[PDB]
Amino acid sequence: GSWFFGKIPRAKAEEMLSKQRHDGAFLIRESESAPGDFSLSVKFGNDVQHFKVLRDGAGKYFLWVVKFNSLNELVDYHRSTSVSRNQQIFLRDIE
Repeated sequence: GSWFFGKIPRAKAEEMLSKQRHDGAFLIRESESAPGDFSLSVKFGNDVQHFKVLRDGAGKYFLWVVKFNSLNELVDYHRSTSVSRNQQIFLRDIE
């Protein structure tokens, strides 16, 4: 399951992830018109929830609190740690 999709629409990201069989199924998309402005599109339960990945300076990526140097480091941290702080919900690969 290949997670990175360079720059595709918000409606096309919601259509592909709602069809997927896996709980936690995600893709990281770039926002349409804004360069270097990312969004983690991740299915939590049944709804595809778009958490904004902001950039601090050079090569840095922060959505939750602490910054993550690469987009692969942002994925592998929240694959075991929770994004939504109540029930534990993690990042799983697409079909």
